[PDB]
Amino acid sequence: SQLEHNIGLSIFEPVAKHRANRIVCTIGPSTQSVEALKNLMKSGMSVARMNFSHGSHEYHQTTINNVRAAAAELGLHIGIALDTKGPEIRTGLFKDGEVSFAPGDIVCVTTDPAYEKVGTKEKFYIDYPQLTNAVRPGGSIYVDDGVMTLRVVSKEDDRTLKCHVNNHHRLTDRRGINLPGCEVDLPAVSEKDRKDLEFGVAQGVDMIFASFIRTAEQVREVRAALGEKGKDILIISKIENHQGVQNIDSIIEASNGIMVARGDLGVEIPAEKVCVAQMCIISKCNVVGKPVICATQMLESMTSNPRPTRAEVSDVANAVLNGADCVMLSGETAKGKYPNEVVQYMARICVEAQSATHDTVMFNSIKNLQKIPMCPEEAVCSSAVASAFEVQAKAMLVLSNTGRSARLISKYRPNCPIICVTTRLQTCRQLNVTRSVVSVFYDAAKSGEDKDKEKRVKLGLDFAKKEKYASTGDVVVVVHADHSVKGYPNQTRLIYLP
Amino acid sequence: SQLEHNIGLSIFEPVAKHRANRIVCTIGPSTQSVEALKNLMKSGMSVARMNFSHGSHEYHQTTINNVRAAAAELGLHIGIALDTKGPEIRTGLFKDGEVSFAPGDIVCVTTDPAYEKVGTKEKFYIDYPQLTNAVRPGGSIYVDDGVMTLRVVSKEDDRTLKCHVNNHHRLTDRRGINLPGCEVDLPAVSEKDRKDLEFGVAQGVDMIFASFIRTAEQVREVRAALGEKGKDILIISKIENHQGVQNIDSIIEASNGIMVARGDLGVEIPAEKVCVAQMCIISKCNVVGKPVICATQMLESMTSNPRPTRAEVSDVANAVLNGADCVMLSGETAKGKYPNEVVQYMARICVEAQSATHDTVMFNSIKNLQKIPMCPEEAVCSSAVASAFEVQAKAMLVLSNTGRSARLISKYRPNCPIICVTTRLQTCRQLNVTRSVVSVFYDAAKSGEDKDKEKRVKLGLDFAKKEKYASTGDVVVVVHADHSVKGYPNQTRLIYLP
Amino acid sequence: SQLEHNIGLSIFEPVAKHRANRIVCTIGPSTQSVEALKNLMKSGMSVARMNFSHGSHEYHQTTINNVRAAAAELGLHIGIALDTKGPEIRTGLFKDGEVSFAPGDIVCVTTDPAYEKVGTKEKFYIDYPQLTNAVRPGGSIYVDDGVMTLRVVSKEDDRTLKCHVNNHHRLTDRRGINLPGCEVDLPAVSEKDRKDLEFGVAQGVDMIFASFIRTAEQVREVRAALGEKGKDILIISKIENHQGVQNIDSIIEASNGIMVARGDLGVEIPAEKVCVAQMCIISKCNVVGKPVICATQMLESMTSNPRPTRAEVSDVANAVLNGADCVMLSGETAKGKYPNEVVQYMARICVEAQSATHDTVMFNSIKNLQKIPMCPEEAVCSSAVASAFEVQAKAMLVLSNTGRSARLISKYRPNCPIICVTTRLQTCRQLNVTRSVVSVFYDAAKSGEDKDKEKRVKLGLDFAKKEKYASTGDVVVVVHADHSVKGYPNQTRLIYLP
Amino acid sequence: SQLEHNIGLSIFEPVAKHRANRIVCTIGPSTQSVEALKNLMKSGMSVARMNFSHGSHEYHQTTINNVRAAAAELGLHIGIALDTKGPEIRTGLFKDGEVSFAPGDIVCVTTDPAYEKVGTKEKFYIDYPQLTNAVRPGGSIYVDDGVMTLRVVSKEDDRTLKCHVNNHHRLTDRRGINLPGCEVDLPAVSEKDRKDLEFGVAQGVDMIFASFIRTAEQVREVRAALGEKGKDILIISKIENHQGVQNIDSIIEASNGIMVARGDLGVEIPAEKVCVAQMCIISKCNVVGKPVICATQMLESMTSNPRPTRAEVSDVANAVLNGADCVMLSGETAKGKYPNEVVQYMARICVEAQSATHDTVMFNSIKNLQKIPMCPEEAVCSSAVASAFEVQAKAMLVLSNTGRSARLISKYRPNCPIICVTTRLQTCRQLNVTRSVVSVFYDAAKSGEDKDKEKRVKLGLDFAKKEKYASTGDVVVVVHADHSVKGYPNQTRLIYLP
Ligand SMILES: O=P(O)(O)OC[C@H]1O[C@@](CO)(OP(=O)(O)O)[C@@H](O)[C@@H]1O
Ligand SMILES: O=P(O)(O)OC[C@H]1O[C@@](CO)(OP(=O)(O)O)[C@@H](O)[C@@H]1O
Ligand SMILES: [K+]
Ligand SMILES: [K+]
Ligand SMILES: [K+]
Ligand SMILES: [K+]
Ligand SMILES: [Mg+2]
Ligand SMILES: [Mg+2]
Ligand SMILES: [Mg+2]
Ligand SMILES: [Mg+2]
Repeated sequence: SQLEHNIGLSIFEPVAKHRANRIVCTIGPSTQSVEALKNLMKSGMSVARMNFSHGSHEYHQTTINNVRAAAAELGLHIGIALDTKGPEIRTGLFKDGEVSFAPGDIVCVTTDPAYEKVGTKEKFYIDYPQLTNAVRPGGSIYVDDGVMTLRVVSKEDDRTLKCHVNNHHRLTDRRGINLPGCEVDLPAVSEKDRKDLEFGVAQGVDMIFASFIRTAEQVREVRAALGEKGKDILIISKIENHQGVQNIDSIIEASNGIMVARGDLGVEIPAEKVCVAQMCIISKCNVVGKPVICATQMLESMTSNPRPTRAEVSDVANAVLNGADCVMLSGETAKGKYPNEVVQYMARICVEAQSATHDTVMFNSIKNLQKIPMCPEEAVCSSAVASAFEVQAKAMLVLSNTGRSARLISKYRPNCPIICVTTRLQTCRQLNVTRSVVSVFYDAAKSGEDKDKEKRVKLGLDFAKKEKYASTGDVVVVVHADHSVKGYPNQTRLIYLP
Repeated sequence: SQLEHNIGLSIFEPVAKHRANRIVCTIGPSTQSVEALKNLMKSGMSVARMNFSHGSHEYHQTTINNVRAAAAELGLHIGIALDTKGPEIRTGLFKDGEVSFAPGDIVCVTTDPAYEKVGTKEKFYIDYPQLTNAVRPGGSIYVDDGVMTLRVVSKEDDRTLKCHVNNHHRLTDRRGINLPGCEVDLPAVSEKDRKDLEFGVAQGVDMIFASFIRTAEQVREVRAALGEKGKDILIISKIENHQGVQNIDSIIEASNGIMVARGDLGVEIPAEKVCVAQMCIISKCNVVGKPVICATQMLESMTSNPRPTRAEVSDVANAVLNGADCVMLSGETAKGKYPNEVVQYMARICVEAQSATHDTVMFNSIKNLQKIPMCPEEAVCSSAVASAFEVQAKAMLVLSNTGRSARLISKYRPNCPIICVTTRLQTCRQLNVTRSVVSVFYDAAKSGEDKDKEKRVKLGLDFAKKEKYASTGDVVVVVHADHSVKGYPNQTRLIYLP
Repeated sequence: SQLEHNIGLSIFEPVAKHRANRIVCTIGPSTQSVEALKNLMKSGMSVARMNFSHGSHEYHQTTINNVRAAAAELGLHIGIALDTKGPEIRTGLFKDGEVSFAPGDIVCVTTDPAYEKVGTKEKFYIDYPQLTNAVRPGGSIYVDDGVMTLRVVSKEDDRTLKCHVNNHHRLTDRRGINLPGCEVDLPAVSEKDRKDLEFGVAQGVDMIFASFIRTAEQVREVRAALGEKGKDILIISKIENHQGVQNIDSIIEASNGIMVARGDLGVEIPAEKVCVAQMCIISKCNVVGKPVICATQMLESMTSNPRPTRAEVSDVANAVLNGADCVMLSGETAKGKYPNEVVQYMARICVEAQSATHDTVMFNSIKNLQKIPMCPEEAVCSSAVASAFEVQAKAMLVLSNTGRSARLISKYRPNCPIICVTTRLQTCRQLNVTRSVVSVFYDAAKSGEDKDKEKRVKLGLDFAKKEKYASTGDVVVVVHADHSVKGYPNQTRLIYLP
Repeated sequence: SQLEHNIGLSIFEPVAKHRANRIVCTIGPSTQSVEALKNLMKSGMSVARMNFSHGSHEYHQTTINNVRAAAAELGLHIGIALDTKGPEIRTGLFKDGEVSFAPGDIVCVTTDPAYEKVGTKEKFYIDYPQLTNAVRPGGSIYVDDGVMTLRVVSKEDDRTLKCHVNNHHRLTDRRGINLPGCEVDLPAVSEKDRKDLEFGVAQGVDMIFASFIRTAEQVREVRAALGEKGKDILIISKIENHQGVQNIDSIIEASNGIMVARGDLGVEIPAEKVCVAQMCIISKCNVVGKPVICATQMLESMTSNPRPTRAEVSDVANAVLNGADCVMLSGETAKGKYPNEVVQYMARICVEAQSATHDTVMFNSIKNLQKIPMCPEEAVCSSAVASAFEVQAKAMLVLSNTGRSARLISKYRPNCPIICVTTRLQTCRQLNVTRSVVSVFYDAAKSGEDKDKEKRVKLGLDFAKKEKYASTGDVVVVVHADHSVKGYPNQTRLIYLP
């Protein structure tokens, strides 16, 4: 039982030497330089997130170029993620850059763009033109991470609502607006999003973090916007409203993976329900073996402080225990004072949680929920993980070209690294969102077809030695096809390192 | 499996009506007035914590008086806890009252009291005489609640260590010292702590939260200081350093309950290991059936902000899922801007976590770790809880004078309220740290001795109906003694409410 | 696991002192005398079976009278069971008392009663008048425990079939006939059966063993034949054909209990399938808590030998491990040379199997299959058994008037005796088919109403002492109602023997 | 749970097509002819047992020759087992060649060889010199295969016990003696046994069933007698008394396999304890993965009767459910009237029991008791079986030259056939005692060394198709070494049949 496992835990034992979970960092002013990015990589960053809520294409081009230069210097494969603006709603600007409200202040909010730059305490702009269709008298408008609420007193006209301010707040330029419980009808892919996604494809990004995904059909709209040239780019659907949570099964089935986007989610639904959504979404992703990312305010106070709070450490550890492949940083790295330190903390917390995880509970719970008969490659991958447990293997090695076989091994949650030898650089980069996987690139154009697998297996066993995963005489579990079969792995071998 | 449980969770279903977990609030300038306390109680405070690290006896007397007046006004039984200052190691003073250090600075730290009042960049005093035995070259000394760290380079003589400063910091007079991982030998009760415990006994406090408990012998020393007149006051031992963690079994044995005191703990041991200590300590307390409180920075940002961060919500939910009876607020209620709202959030999060808990998993895991044969009262209590699950009882009812039988039922983690009819007001107050229990006072001097239990059972069943735990025709599981057994309950009955 | 349990088994440990399983003995020439019956009772007989396939009412009256006299002498409550003839088919008599057949012998079998007494190798009688409707050319007639088969060559006329003998056999008077795979349409209650059952009621038998039960509706026909005066007599349905096995669920629901009647069953279905039927039927009875009896050839060779074969010992042990309440003897006691010894062997084997049974596997497997919410009396009885395990109780004590509460405790398979204090002698007798139960009669007409349960509880605790189940200072789990509730037990107490 | 499994069984569903368990038949006058042996083989005999307790070398040579001629005619590989006479204690002779005893008779038993030829009612000889050390006053001596029992009253001098006769019996010359529960010290190999083992080695028998193995040292003595030329012959140790049971772990360790020799065992230990020994020994053999045979009186009544009793059917089914690889026939085939029919019944019962077995329960229970880390070949074999369950493979295929890898796969109890391609005919014959395995011989002298395994794999897959284990498009799990590893299999593959 979990209780019996817990009472045997020790703070005095050595922790795992090899970190299984992965860290996604948002790039901004703190971290955009090649130097900064190198230090982030050294600190533990596996994926660079570009937040296309802000910044021009030129700004994000700099991010892309600098990430690639930093990664090339260090010899790493680092994923690059494009996080869409999506159907965001924001206020306009304010006369002065700031305005302050007390409870009972009556304020008009207008969709009329004449007011965009000249917001005051009496009247200001919101950039959602169908506002007065979406929110009725008696309804509420959440402003600025849901910190301030307005009650809609009346509809003055088609462009204007008269509102009652519920609480003290200092409102600044371009804050987020949420309208939970309203019929908000904005596209998953705006014209702006479409241009962003075409930019991502042109520049060869590895994955999209698609904002406010509500339905499977919206996932398909993102995939269509990516086009023929973008068909291998991962779509990670961000779940950040009620309808996304409701439609989670069909969204998971359509997507390559999921982000629990807790910022918007915890304004769209009652903040205390986010914990239940998180547990449920992560476990549903684990069961089907798709990567899942926990996001938002995980180490928030380290934006200004050199150490995290006790709740923040707990939050990161528990996301890992819940079963998340990745954990994410936003403002902590984009604009924080301690971007290297926050990533180093997050990496130490991941490792402690990984080391406090029962070896085989996930393996058995996940396997017990699969339909029998399995496909042969899934019978091979699940039984390979079982054999790694039985022999206490220090590493597994899998040949994967698309990533599929590495993700299938990772699904069964081994307690050792999964070295993936792959023939595609993009697979190297995309496998950064999958727990345990460490990628090695085999250039088949340069080195030959390797039909009998020997070159790639040697490359991975040499990597295992070099990286100090294992040494001579250790057993490694090696998964790939035999000499005939094409398209999937049908074979598992146990090999002693030479 | 936990995985299978998680994938079946819904954010859409109604949550439990009756909150099982309990909230400890620290009282301070935000909360000391009778009116503030009434609001805190309405918001969900069960125990008022006085932090005797600060404030005079006169200040805390006001808290005591105000808590009792507020509780009497609302007809509630509210626990009052005295949290001791405890032992401390501090620096001496510094010339000009401040000194600034930079990384790489080499500083001698001395236990020679000649240097107590004249610390410089070169050399300063620490008031712990065993320092050069406690910490070895290569070890660390932390200064100012962990903010500056020194590495010990060498021992110069039996009173002097040469140290390497790790980071920029400015020290002022008499800053706190922690010796992480080191065996420190300081009395359990200071002369200050004695006067404070004498005050607590005289004023009739319900429990002591005893700081920095390192051994079972220290618990016994606190117990001896409380003396004959304080023999019924609970001792809740605060685990704050590696010794407390290492000696946890014997400490739990000597104590009435445990606090996981994460503030000091996460300075004494690596911050990332606090999660592991927490899980281990909570589960150990569950297994023996003693109350355990999770403390410190749970909803910290609500000191200033009207909503918590996403990490904070998850910290509270996970402390409840871990198995904690109580969660605690410190500066959030003592000095924060939103003391009622923070308690209300904490209550709503507890309820969500409770509603997400698998009914019978804790019950079974706890029961499976008990030594067989049980004592008769524990067999009775554990089988009473089993019967509550089998019939879907809406409440249980137990007669307990000392609290012991109520805690024994709570140990088995029913999913319904445990109504405890007691003949002692202090037992009502003390049972506030125990999950699920709601107390009703039976005045035996007023109503008679009730040898056949019937008056007390009637009071309990009337209370269940009035407080809307159950109505006519519902089953309640009722635990007490038969007509001849004394000293413990040997009987369980299923009764339909008339 | 069972495997892990098995490898820990020892032949060198003491066995259980108190036998839980019960033995049903068939009475005949070996055992009908008062003396013989006393020795059978001393040896371990709990139920005397009268086989109404043979013998007149006067013969069976002698059995009834002699059982009662023997039981009165020894102060025992012994059940008396009436096992119906039912829809049996038999041959007639043969010229000489015997005839011998070789394979290929052509023989006519006739329904014409003119041939009843004068059977020869050429032609003989079968007492089923619709024979030539039931079995077609190409069909098979099984004769004499299915030892000899005839292929039906042709229908000579409405009274006569011409048959081909398949194997060597010596046929004697009045052997059984089976027609598996035929539509045989005989009543569950013939006119003969009706008179037998009215005799059973008039003479106060405890239970009917109803032969060849095919459907629930047939169980209801037996209950109707028993009439107003027979409404409390147990009906134990014997499962001995294909259709009985098919309809097992509805038959179990209609009956008080089941016998796996393996003699006919293993001719009606392929003999090797009987093992599967047995396991399935016994487990289905366990799940609903109705008594189940394993019958036929369990110790067959002891009919003539003073020791059983290795297969026979195994058979008895495995019936007990399968979960059977009772095991039965037929010819072994009815007509055997060693009736006392065979019962003594059967009792020793029962005890060894009981002692090799994992304490709690049955309890947990049975409980896990029950629907929640339970009725209160079933929550009480199941949790009482759990408390007996937790305290290692040496006995349980239940007040039961109908038997229902004793059977409900026995359903959960405690490892200690269940002392049942009952107000009806017939309940004492009927509880002999329920595992673990030992009955004590409380005569309420003589001793008083005992509303507060104290007289009956004292009677049972005194019995526990006298019979050496427990002694002073041992804990007993005592189940009955509190002072108000009527109709079922709502209370469990743990009591130390005074 | 087993309970839940049982309630879902149906007698109506089709049974397994391929029988997993194996049948050992004793050869005698009923079965010795080539034609009788061919029929036995067609009926399901896998191993022919020669009982060297009777018959000359010339007699057993005929069996050997006839078994080989019959097997060659049918193209089968049939194991030949030599079952030793073993050690024995006997009485001396009696005057007039017989003496009759009655209960209460007092008889002196002596180890003084003066009395060897002149035993009387007063005094007779037993040929075991340590008798007065082995058995103590109050102990028992059994005479004539347990039929008469004496209680030892007192020791008269160092060679004489005074005994009390318990039952009527007539002794003739040199009857067997058993000393139940007593430590007996007799050589493992008699001078007779030596000549018999020499004959077995010279004639090329596949296994020895070694009688009355009491210790591991005795197994080693048998192994040493077989010598260099018999080093590949299996030793199956027969457990026949309490010493064998007590020392079972070390005996299993020294042996190739175990027989539960229930005839002698149930004379040496109480008959009712044989069930407990059987379960324990079978499970212990399963856990280490060595073959275990259940023996003696399994279908005894079929010596004379054309159908078995109900107890006999259940004994066979339960030996299979217990986990036995093999079941054995003795007098049923050696001297019975229905040798083919008894083997055919035994096969049909095995198949029913197999079909009633929960697929994966044995697999999981066995795997969970193995010490971790496993050796690589055992991880490979156990994960191969796991993959067979996950894909519902219809067969497995293993290359094994010694038999070791085939036994290792069988240890994990797949539900399908295990095709073993071997390069040794003796390995084909020896694998007949191992559940599920069907052997095919690869002639490496004829077809080549097959370093890359391809010829052997082809032979195995062609065999699967031809014997209708699997057809085109079915998955088969294939276990052997990769192209460089020698000494053991390190590789498993899932292959679709072409
Ligand atoms: O790229 P994915 O879908 O993971 O499939 C990879 C698998 O396919 C195979 C066989 O086709 O690749 P490869 O041809 O590159 O050797 C296996 O060896 C390998 O394990
Ligand atoms: O006869 P059954 O149906 O078992 O019911 C017996 C139960 O009913 C009660 C209460 O009605 O009997 P009683 O009145 O004889 O005391 C319980 O005490 C007893 O356990
Ligand atoms: K965004
Ligand atoms: K304090
Ligand atoms: K009958
Ligand atoms: K022999
Ligand atoms: Mg968002
Ligand atoms: Mg502290
Ligand atoms: Mg019958
Ligand atoms: Mg023998």
